[PDB]
Amino acid sequence: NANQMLTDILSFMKSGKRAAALE
Amino acid sequence: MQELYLLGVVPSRRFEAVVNSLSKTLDGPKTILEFWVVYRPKPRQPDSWLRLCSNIESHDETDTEWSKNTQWSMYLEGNSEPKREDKCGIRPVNRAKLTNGSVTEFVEKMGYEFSHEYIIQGLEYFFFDTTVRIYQTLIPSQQRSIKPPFHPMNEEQPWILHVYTHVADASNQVAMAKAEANLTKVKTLLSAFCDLKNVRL
Repeated sequence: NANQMLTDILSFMKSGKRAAALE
Repeated sequence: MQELYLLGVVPSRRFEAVVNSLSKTLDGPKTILEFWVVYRPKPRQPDSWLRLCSNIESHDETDTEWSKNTQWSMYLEGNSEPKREDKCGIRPVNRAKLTNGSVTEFVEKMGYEFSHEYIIQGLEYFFFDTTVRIYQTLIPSQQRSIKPPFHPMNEEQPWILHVYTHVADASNQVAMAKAEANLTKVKTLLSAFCDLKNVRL
């Protein structure tokens, strides 16, 4: 799961896309 | 400029132990507190977006207009190279530091519009000519505000472990090889408490 967080956080920083997990 | 790197994740519960391990085996640390604002040209291609970084560690949270009284580093980060799995990651990174008035507005004049912004909180260590940063990415409580509090994007947010080094000339085969060799040394040095691997950027 922490590895999924990593992917979503990296995506946000890269494209501003905020995954559902990152509320 | 070429950035060779390795990425890892550290659960919040292990933060204390990992940091102490990092302090026991590496040089440093130095605190990291940066404000990042990203701009995109006015399928989107983020490797062409302008990423502005301001070191807010050197600011008065009381300063009403800190953004005009700061030096901004401007970055262009490309996509990491593929087919490098099981090897350290590599991605193009270009930097330029700019000042004078309000950089933000200058980049908009160049034809860019605000995309997103965030704050980086963490520690930075050094060893074998590489940098190892352990950080958390936060969200301002008010847009373009450096006044606490800063909120995590999630309450069970892990810390990110980013190990990297920069090579000015991609053509310098010897420099590139010395950098990967250095990453390999740091990797085994931290393998006892954190798994580091190539992750796409």
